[PDB]
Amino acid sequence: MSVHIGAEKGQIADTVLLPGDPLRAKFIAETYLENVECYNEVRGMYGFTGTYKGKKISVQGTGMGVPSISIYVNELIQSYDVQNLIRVGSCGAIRKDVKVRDVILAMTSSTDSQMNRVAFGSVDFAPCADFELLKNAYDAAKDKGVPVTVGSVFTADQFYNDDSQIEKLAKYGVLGVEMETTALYTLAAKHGRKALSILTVSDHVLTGEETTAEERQTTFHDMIDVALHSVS
Amino acid sequence: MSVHIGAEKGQIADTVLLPGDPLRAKFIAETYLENVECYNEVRGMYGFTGTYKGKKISVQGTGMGVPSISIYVNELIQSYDVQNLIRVGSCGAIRKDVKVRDVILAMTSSTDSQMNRVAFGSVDFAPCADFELLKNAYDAAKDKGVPVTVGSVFTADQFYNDDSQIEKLAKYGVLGVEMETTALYTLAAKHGRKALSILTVSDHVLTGEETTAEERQTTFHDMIDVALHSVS
Amino acid sequence: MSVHIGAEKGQIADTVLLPGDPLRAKFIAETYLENVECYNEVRGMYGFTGTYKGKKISVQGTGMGVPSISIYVNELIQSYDVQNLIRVGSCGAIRKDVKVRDVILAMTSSTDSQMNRVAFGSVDFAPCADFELLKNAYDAAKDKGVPVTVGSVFTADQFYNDDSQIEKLAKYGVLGVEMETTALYTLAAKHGRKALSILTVSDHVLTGEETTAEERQTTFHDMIDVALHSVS
Amino acid sequence: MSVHIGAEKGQIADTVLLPGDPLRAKFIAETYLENVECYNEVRGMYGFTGTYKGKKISVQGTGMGVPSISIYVNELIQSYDVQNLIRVGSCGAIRKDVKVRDVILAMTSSTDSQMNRVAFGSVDFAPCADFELLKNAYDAAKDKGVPVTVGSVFTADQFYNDDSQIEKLAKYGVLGVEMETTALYTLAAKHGRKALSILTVSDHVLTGEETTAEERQTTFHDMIDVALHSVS
Amino acid sequence: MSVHIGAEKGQIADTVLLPGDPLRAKFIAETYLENVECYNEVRGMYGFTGTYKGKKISVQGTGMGVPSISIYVNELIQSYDVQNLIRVGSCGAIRKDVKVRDVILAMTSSTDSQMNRVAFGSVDFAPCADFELLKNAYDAAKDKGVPVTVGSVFTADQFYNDDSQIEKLAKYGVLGVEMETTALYTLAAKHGRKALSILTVSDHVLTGEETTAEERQTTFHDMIDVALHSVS
Amino acid sequence: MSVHIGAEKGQIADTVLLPGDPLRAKFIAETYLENVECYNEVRGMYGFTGTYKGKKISVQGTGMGVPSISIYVNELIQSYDVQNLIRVGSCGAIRKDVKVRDVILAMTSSTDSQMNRVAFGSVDFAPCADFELLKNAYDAAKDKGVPVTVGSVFTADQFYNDDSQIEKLAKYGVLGVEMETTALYTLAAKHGRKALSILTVSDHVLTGEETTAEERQTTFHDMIDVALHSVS
Ligand SMILES: Nc1nc(Cl)c2ncn([C@@H]3O[C@H](CO)[C@@H](O)[C@H]3O)c2n1
Ligand SMILES: Nc1nc(Cl)c2ncn([C@@H]3O[C@H](CO)[C@@H](O)[C@H]3O)c2n1
Ligand SMILES: Nc1nc(Cl)c2ncn([C@@H]3O[C@H](CO)[C@@H](O)[C@H]3O)c2n1
Ligand SMILES: Nc1nc(Cl)c2ncn([C@@H]3O[C@H](CO)[C@@H](O)[C@H]3O)c2n1
Ligand SMILES: Nc1nc(Cl)c2ncn([C@@H]3O[C@H](CO)[C@@H](O)[C@H]3O)c2n1
Ligand SMILES: Nc1nc(Cl)c2ncn([C@@H]3O[C@H](CO)[C@@H](O)[C@H]3O)c2n1
Ligand SMILES: [Cl-]
Ligand SMILES: [Cl-]
Ligand SMILES: [Cl-]
Ligand SMILES: [Cl-]
Ligand SMILES: [Cl-]
Ligand SMILES: [Cl-]
Repeated sequence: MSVHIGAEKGQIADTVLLPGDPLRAKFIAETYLENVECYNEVRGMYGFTGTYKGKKISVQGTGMGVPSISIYVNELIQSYDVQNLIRVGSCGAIRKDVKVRDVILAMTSSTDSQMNRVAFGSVDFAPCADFELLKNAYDAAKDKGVPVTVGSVFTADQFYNDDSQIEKLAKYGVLGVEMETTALYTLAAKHGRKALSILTVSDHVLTGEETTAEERQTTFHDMIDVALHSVS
Repeated sequence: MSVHIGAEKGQIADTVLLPGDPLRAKFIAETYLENVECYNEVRGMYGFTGTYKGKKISVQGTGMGVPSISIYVNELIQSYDVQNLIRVGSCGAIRKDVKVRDVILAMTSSTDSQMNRVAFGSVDFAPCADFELLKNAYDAAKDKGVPVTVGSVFTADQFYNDDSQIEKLAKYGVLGVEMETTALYTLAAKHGRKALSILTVSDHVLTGEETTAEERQTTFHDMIDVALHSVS
Repeated sequence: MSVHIGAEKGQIADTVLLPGDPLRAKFIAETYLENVECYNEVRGMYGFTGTYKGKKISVQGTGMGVPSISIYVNELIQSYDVQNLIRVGSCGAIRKDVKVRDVILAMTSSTDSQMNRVAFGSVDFAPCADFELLKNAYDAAKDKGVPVTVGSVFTADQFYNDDSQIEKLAKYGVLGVEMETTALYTLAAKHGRKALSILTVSDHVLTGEETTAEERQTTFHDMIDVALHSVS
Repeated sequence: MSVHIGAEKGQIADTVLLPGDPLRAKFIAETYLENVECYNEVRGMYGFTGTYKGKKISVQGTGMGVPSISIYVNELIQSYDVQNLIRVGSCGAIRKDVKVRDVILAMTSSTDSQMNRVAFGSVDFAPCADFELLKNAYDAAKDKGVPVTVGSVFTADQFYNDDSQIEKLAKYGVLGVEMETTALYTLAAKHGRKALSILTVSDHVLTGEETTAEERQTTFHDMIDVALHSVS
Repeated sequence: MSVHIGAEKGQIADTVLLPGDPLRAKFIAETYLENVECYNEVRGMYGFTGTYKGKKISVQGTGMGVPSISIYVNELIQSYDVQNLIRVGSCGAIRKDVKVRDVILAMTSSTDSQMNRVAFGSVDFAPCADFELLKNAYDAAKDKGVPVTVGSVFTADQFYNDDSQIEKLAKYGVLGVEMETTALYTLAAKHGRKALSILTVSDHVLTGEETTAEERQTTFHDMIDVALHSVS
Repeated sequence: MSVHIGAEKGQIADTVLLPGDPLRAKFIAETYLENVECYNEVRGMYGFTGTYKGKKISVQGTGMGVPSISIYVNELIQSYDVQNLIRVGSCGAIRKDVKVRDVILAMTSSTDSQMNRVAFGSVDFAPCADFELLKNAYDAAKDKGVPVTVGSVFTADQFYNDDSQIEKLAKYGVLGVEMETTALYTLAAKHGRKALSILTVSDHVLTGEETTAEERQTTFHDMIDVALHSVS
């Protein structure tokens, strides 16, 4: 019904989790939700709806980069009237004080995408998490004792950047680099919806060290748990 | 000892409240604090130290605009090793859903100042409140039932702007316009300190309606109360 | 072996066709090539190698937008030493003189992506097709009588753009809008490889008219045919 | 009557001297003028009117930085119909050929403020002194033998600038750095008024040497003398 | 009849060759064309019409830099309805693989001129050669065995550039630097005309070596020959 | 000896007048100077040396636009050690208060050229006339009663500008539009030389009215007279 999502009216829940990898969308749905339906296979960018403790929850792959997620966020909001949009992904830590097991909640994101300069010109637009979701996610992490850090991230257009400024960004307190948050937070606010990015650490970019498969399995699972207690 | 602040080592507290108007600095000190000393009269930009429930607290006028507050924030951090910097001021609401009695906590701020473009060039740097202070301020407002809203603001260089984009900013969910937050949050993060702006409503810019003297007296006083419970 | 592509040394051919949709990668491989192997399933972003008239040819999904294709182009070049990179996709025509059955060969592309401003600053970098591939593709279209048009396209970051300048772009002779070419041509030239985008018409953006399923099936097939005669 | 200035119709003279420090406004009024009245105490940003050789002259503190002076200049022009606006302040010399006792007359100023980029976009707007005032000020300096230099200055947003380009500016002949002139000259020309900045040397920025208290007392006094003979 | 060209209706041919130097315009006309008339002497910027193998052909000096050629291109198009515009000039090679005897055909050009940023703002506009002329010129070079290279060039505003980025441009595959192509290709496309730049090598900029008088005489003559077989 | 000027050491005087049109260079030399020699015919961009009241004076065509004059100014300064550079040209008046017979002295110029953004990035560089020459030229106009106006001009890259902002420029007090001053003043200051542009009115751009041949003959002649009394 919308150009990129093959779902009919009603198949998509009010609350959508937004991994980048459509195979993580599948994984998440199969593993966390009951009564799972796949409402979309267009471009292999899987989307699913199921229930979690009796409440409908969709999970939708976004792809990588601002332009890709923008497509999905726009259609979810405009065509399916989605209300709560929660990115669940990873980022490369760019400070030593950001630990491999920390679950990051982005208040805001910096970017080298031109998307906001296209709309505002000489204004630096700072995108903003919905506080209600942020606080809930934070409270849920605390209540369970999941280590959680709250700050900003950098939304990059180039995974491989020869002109990378992450070193300067780190000195300004920025926590990590990823490629979607700016778009999510900007598009959700523009349409009066609620958005939050929750992120795990894929690696430390300035030391090059990977997080281990085990560490990744655990922070991933913590991230999903926190996500599922962020609405209300 | 520092170019713009006539204080000696030790006169300035770890925690500084940052009104714009140096006469509000005076007012605040005289009204809220015990054992008040004025440590600075340079340029009439008054700064004071006193105690509040047994703890030293300074209050320092910043002046108006990014360049003015930047001067004071930099010297407080670099010369006096100040740790917690809390702007207490007002802003013009730019949305109807922001009410005349709301106390605003800025997660972040947009800007038309070039300060961050000078440092980063093709990066939109999004400044970030320290979450710890934000959360405390929020908790203190809640515990007392002070109405509080948490979102972003716009830091403007021009009070009188013929090319004002506040209308587009409002559609993106931005709450109000003021002239200091971007600088405060950027400079504090750059040096590893903690910053928060707490703001009341001076008026609704897109309707032109002033907030009354009574409304102003009350939200002002609420703002100070919340500020004094934001550290720890 | 490379972060985003699960292939081992040698599985990927010298020449790679680059659809956006990984399901079109599959379709193309199954339909056009003999002895097909799938060398990648990471993120569902399928990549395949097979033969066409005795020569190895890979087909690799890129995803949507500059940041997504940049990832794949960079890894194909740097990790697998790929030599010829040919985008095969569609674009929305933005001029009436660009006909629904035309196969477009992009000499160059305009963009609102910041990727090149990040590297060059005050330079407008104009990306360039490899002429050798362009000419071959052109010759192959001509020899068969496939209608073909040679000009520029616009690489957009935002599919849904409220600040879209396509109308001005059309007056300057630009043929259509898509979301990958700038990245492909910039990254290939930077590493001394050969790149070409060949595009069909998904619709006319300024009239809103879709191209029919039949038209799409035919120009698609023409596009693949032209692609398979572009190397040498 | 105007938001930032507590004066009634008529209290403010046609000609206003514009120090940054409101305590220098006081000093100047008390020391140079007869029959002095203070028409403004709002924010401690003192403004005064008195007479000098029988003619009314006001002196008004501007604060520091483009945003602060812009507020005062705009209200003086729009609310009080002020005609002649003369900045009297200091600047840090950035060339050795600019001597500690030179009184600078700014023909124009460069800037890293975005104020003009906000209004003009891709135009570098060069602000311009009113020549009539400049020439008078120059003639008065010459007639008395006050050493005077006529050139450009740099209006900076950041007193403490990690990305300071003053070294390149100095090679282009720029004389010194301050924080108000661009705003003064731009706002005055926009409304058909006459503006001039007259500046003394606070220090040499690229050698770090302060000007002595004695030197400062003398060039200050010369600056005021020249200012008082610039109208007509 | 047009501000800068003293020609009457009809004196200027459909096809105009565009050297920079008006003395090369003369040279070309006298040497290559029969029945030569000079239709313009305004500013010494000579323009001529003659015939070549029975067809009228004009040759018009453009001067140096985007602003100068823009004047001539605009008047030729708007006042004299010129259809085919072919720059014939030189450029400084910026890569070793571009040989002193190569005749360059510019598909496109990069630039540090602001002309396109003035019109498009946050869009990098990539100007495009008319393919029909390019292909003809290419075919004519091939048929005769004239060595020919097809790629991009850089249109510079500053012959003497202290901030020259040609080194980065060379790594991205850019062939050489000149000062007109961007304007020619942008203005011709904007008005639906056909444009091509054909260029010889004046020198290698990154090695400093001049091309010899003999080399220059030969590539020049090859360039004219190719130009005269580019229409149709 | 320099790439664009065919003169030998010593042929060029300390003081050079800089018309745009090389035929006006000729005219000026033949009409105003004794013992005239032509030292340059390269590109028809004539340059001449003669004497005026016993002092050597050169006159050198610059061509049109920042890139063209930049070439000539750079070579005159670097190769021939020229000290005083005086543009003598015209501009289109953009305000009614600028009269057809006024001789304009540019203190400074705005621009849409990127030349200064290329060197300074986020700085608006304001070019500055040499005051000594300006004052002399002014004094000479006054002593003779030649009407003279002193302010700023706009240096445009595009004579035919669809995105012309001259209307906004006029409201900010800018006097007229031309195409060279920014380059002259920037390049002269960068090398420690003295520069001035003196300009007559070619027309009123916002009313379209031409200045008559008679008016042009007279202001032209006044301009030359003022130029010849600007050194010392
Ligand atoms: N630039 C970047 N860098 C690092 Cl170290 C990342 N770790 C995870 N991501 C996320 O993974 C994808 C890129 O592999 C993007 O969706 C991005 O949001 C990362 N993106
Ligand atoms: N632009 C602007 N607009 C409105 Cl409606 C304001 N209300 C309060 N402020 C604060 O008041 C001062 C300006 O009067 C600035 O410090 C600013 O931060 C405001 N600033
Ligand atoms: N902006 C945009 N617009 C139109 Cl009308 C398109 N038609 C096809 N594409 C391609 O399709 C994807 C978006 O659906 C992108 O990969 C893009 O390159 C288009 N992209
Ligand atoms: N950046 C800067 N630098 C130096 Cl070395 C200065 N000397 C005086 N000022 C003026 O003093 C104030 C800053 O202390 C500003 O009003 C500014 O205009 C200076 N501003
Ligand atoms: N920047 C530049 N550099 C080099 Cl090495 C050149 N060789 C020839 N030209 C052409 O020659 C003139 C400059 O001499 C310009 O028209 C330009 O297009 C060159 N322009
Ligand atoms: N844009 C522009 N406009 C007007 Cl109304 C002009 N009148 C004279 N000139 C000068 O004349 C030449 C353009 O004809 C340029 O050298 C320019 O400096 C003008 N340039
Ligand atoms: Cl992710
Ligand atoms: Cl305030
Ligand atoms: Cl596609
Ligand atoms: Cl000052
Ligand atoms: Cl040339
Ligand atoms: Cl001229």
